[PDB]
Amino acid sequence: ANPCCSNPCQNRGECMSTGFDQYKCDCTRTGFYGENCTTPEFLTRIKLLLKPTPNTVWYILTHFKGVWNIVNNIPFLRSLIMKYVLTSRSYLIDSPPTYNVHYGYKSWEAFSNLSYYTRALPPVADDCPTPMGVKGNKELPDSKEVLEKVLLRREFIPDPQGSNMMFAFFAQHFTHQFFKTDHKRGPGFTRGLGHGVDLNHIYGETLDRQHKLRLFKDGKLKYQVIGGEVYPPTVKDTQVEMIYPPHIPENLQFAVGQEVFGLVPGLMMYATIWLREHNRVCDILKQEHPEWGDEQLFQTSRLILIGETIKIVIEDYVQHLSGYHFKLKFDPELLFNQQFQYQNRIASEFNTLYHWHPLLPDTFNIEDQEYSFKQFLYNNSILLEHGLTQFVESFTRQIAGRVAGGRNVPIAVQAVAKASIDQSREMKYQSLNEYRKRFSLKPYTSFEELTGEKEMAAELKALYSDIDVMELYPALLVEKPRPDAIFGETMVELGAPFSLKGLMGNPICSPQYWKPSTFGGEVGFKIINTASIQSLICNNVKGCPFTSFNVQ
Amino acid sequence: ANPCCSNPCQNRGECMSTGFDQYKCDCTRTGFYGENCTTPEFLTRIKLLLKPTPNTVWYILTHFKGVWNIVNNIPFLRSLIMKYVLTSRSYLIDSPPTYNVHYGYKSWEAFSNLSYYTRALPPVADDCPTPMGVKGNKELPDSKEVLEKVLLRREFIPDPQGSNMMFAFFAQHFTHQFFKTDHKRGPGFTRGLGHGVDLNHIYGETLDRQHKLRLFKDGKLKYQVIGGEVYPPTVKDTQVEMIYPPHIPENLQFAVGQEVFGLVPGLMMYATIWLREHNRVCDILKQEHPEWGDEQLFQTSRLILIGETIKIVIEDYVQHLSGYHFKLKFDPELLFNQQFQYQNRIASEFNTLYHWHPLLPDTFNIEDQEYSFKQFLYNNSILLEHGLTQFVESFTRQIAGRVAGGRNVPIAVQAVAKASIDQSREMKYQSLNEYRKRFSLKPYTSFEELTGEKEMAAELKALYSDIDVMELYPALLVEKPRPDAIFGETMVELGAPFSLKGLMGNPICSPQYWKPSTFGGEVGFKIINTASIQSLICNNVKGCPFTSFNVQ
Ligand SMILES: *[C@@H]1O[C@H](CO)[C@@H](O[C@@H]2O[C@H](CO)[C@@H](O)[C@H](O)[C@H]2NC(C)=O)[C@H](O)[C@H]1NC(C)=O
Ligand SMILES: *[C@@H]1O[C@H](CO)[C@@H](O[C@@H]2O[C@H](CO)[C@@H](O)[C@H](O)[C@H]2NC(C)=O)[C@H](O)[C@H]1NC(C)=O
Ligand SMILES: Cc1ccc(Nc2c(F)cccc2Cl)c(CC(=O)O)c1
Ligand SMILES: Cc1ccc(Nc2c(F)cccc2Cl)c(CC(=O)O)c1
Ligand SMILES: *[C@@H]1O[C@H](CO)[C@@H](O)[C@H](O)[C@H]1NC(C)=O
Ligand SMILES: *[C@@H]1O[C@H](CO)[C@@H](O)[C@H](O)[C@H]1NC(C)=O
Ligand SMILES: *[C@@H]1O[C@H](CO)[C@@H](O)[C@H](O)[C@H]1NC(C)=O
Ligand SMILES: *[C@@H]1O[C@H](CO)[C@@H](O)[C@H](O)[C@H]1NC(C)=O
Repeated sequence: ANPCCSNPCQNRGECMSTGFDQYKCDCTRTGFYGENCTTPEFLTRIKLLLKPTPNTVWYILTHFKGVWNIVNNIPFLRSLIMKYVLTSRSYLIDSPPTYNVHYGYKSWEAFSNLSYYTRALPPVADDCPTPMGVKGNKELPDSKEVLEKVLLRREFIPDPQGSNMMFAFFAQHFTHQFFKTDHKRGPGFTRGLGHGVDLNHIYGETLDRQHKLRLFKDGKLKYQVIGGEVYPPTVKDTQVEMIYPPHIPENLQFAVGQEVFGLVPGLMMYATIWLREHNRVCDILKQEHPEWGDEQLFQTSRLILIGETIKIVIEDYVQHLSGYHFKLKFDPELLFNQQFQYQNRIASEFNTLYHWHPLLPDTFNIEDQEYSFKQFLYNNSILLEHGLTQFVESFTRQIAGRVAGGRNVPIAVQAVAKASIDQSREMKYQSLNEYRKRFSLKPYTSFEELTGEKEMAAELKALYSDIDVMELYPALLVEKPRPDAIFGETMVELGAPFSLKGLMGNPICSPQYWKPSTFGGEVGFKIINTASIQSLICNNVKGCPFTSFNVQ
Repeated sequence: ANPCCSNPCQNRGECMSTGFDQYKCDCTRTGFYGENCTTPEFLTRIKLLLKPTPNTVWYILTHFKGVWNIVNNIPFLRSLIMKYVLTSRSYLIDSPPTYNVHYGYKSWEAFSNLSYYTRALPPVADDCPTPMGVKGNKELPDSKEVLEKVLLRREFIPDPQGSNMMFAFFAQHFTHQFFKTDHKRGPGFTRGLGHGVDLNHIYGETLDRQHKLRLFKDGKLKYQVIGGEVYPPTVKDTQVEMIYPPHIPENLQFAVGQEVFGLVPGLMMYATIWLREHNRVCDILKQEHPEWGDEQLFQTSRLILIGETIKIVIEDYVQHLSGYHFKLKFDPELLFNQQFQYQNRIASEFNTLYHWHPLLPDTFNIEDQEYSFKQFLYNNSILLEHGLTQFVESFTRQIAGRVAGGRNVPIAVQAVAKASIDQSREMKYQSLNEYRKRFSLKPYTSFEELTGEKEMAAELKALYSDIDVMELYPALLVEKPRPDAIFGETMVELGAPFSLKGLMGNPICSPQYWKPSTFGGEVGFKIINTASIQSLICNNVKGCPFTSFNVQ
């Protein structure tokens, strides 16, 4: 019924109904005009020829390594390029946010209600004839069939980029502070009202939860010592609610910021490391400020660990998966002379892109042991058995699975991979090509172009019939990977804008926050600016084991 | 004890303790250096000579009326000047926000907790020897003595700018959507979690309250017809909670967005006007969009009334009290090529500046009646008796009191004016001169310089002894007024940055929102851009009575 169901407006134009069977496109500041905003203005036509393809920019950044060696050592030039990286990506994000799962039009409810994930593209109207709008059949192909044919893992396909389990669990740990779906309300809702990197997975979402976790001495968080090693406190000691099976002994019920981090020892490993990092920073700040109280020591340490997290994510984590030879740089000053909104709203699609199920291995290999999913889940006894040192060394060695390329989703999490499909449909997501156009990508003309091969493409064509009906999430996992890369084009070109906007949109990156006094002086400021995944492990894990996000 | 108690850092430098009796100033991006950030850099020294005094800029804007007549009709030039107005003011505001009543240092608690008013200046630390830091005596002068000597009204002093009661009640009505002190928590807390112009005083703060107020037909709000006139619904009919004395008849207990607007008929008058405006806009939008449902009609009308509100505040309301001959302009496009944060956090100080107690008259003169405070309070029967038309005509005629100049606080509200003083001390406000310096003003060197006279100045000197101890709030009401103006310099130079930042910081002023489709097309967009305090009254009040923010 809705005349906008066909998504007629192009180039980020906005569609509005002007009757029961008529519409109008708002071409304001899109650079285009005409009925569907497809006729480019003069300046627009120029940029279309100048601006390079994303597979060209990716090529430049991931090749000419000898040239980048020169550029990386020229601070002026390095800053110039990183500046362009930050600005060009964040331009794709609406800020302040617009739509959510319940509003395909702008409204104060959509803006003000922080319980929603926001949406980069509006939901398909409920009164639309087809799930994608007007194209396709009355119902999308069976999600179980999509899963089994092109998603489920036959043989384990390792990541050619060499991403290890330190990378895998970091991603899971890091993103679970702003991906906290409120399953009581629905998949389009979140419990992470900070909508960013606030480290609530360490300190707790609520003030009540934070105080139960705090020692209230020297700004530190509560902890316990087991075998001479520092571990998180227990549920019994702090009364913070955690998610554990009833058969789990209460001395193994560790209490941390995020309630689900008891799920896997890999998450509990990072929770422990970050816990130690907080208290380490407390000691350092106390050395500098003996006149400071517990409260200021805590708050300043939290701001410092936020800085470290963003530092590490940009210069280690993102640096790895991007495959760039350009040396990425966390420098908030790069945006001080730029137009930039220091705010963020977590997008539903960003959460969907981050469903990296194929990343998981078939077994979790710690030391000489090889644990199954059943043995690994909710089993912190494994962590106490081997220790953090053995955990880091083992996870540094074990490679992770390739995400793009198809058929690499471990069958142990098939219900989870199917939920992504189902829930994406439940949230009325628009098609793959709609999202590609939204982020300046050309639509795929065939399933073969999408997969880069023949077999899976044929399988998908039997299911979806039309390429313009192809869903976003399963397309990410079967997409033709970039040359020896872990991802396809869609994953990176869509995800980077959400990521960098979330990282740089943090208030500590703003000019009034980004100064030594915010972090207790130059000493605390230096902790942020010299942070790395290696130094994080070195300072907090016994023996200072070598670590990295790739296998050696 | 705290080495920062003397507020040693100048030019918005930040003070940090480096020991029990030592400090360090963070001079980052202040334009100054040295121990106290008092030594100007070269570029800074230039601007100091170039940049004009606020009492000179005010002079230019409020004089040379013949010249402004030419400028106002040159769209390029008018836009250029309004641009500078918006940018130069908003630069004084920290955005994202920093301090609150409980944090004199930056912290994630201070940033993330929206229940706090933010603070333009940090509170004086609790372990400071004197209430202002180090200067003055152990305790500030008795607030009752300050009140009775230089604040309380002897003879009614009318506003020379001709501000009427339409202005007074507009101010009270308008500001009570973001000044909603949570008295359960303390004076530094707020219930207005939107921290801006969201019109929650019309639509309710919570979703539960909004749905009780809505008709769920044609996007409209519930209403009742009394004597052929449209008035708000009752508490009994809608079950929304309002604040009323137990003796108030339930047919007179009107239910509106703000729970306190039953307090005075002046507020209920505006609540009724805006209620009618929402339903009027619903009719217009329904005419254009018969295919729209109740929800979209409601949401779009709300965004439109938000636009009208900002439009009226800038071009009628602010236009009046500013005294400018320059024609102010609400144009979000003026900031599209500028650096600006589309966000806002309501400052405690802005609330304190807005305690315009001297504005109130001695009686509320409606038609041929003259009501006392006792008769006027909680008496909506007055509103039904005379009607909206008579209210508008009467309030347009009745002049309001001068705010600056001293001794004009009506004794009927002395308990409220005393509370303003006491709560300011409770929230540990810094001195008047500290806040003047914060907003680029020179400190007052004497009480005579502050008041511009002799008698009140002597009174204050006996109470405060030192000018550097003089409090902010009572200083506003006794300050030497600008020539034939309602305010002194401090009130305007401090308030204008808070005001304009809140208005333009609204998400509908952002480039992604500021387009016709957001407001249902050009017809709705036109409503915002042609809104005025007169058109608001003309469209919604029978007879289209003349109205204005000044007496005729
Ligand atoms: C914002 O800060 C206020 C003040 O600290 C918090 O209110 C306190 O909440 C605790 C519960 O954890 C109560 O025991 C205190 O009595 C409250 N104090 C006051 C003054 O009300 C509030 O919880 C914080 N809000 C958020 C969202 O964290
Ligand atoms: C944000 O939106 C959600 C969804 O509309 C609101 O949750 C609803 O709240 C009402 C109460 O007013 C309940 O009757 C519904 O069952 C809730 N729905 C869901 C899906 O949870 C929520 O209240 C909104 N948040 C705010 C702060 O207004
Ligand atoms: C779904 C997704 C997409 C891209 C990235 N990172 C990334 C990338 F893979 C290439 C260039 C820049 C960035 Cl920020 C990430 C990881 C991250 O930035 O948090 C996730
Ligand atoms: C305490 C206070 C100070 C200044 C103003 N308005 C105002 C003014 F009085 C002069 C110049 C610009 C502006 Cl925005 C106002 C009114 C307002 O904008 O809400 C209140
Ligand atoms: C705009 O799009 C509609 C539907 O997508 C199409 O039928 C029409 O031809 C288009 N108009 C143009 C391209 O001018
Ligand atoms: C948990 O891990 C330990 C190894 O430390 C193993 O012995 C035990 O069987 C595991 N528990 C389950 C339920 O698999
Ligand atoms: C800085 O301020 C302190 C206290 O206000 C003062 O004692 C000191 O002399 C100042 N230092 C300067 C102005 O260099
Ligand atoms: C309320 O106003 C009416 C006039 O409409 C007046 O007669 C009455 O006395 C007032 N009520 C009180 C309690 O003063």
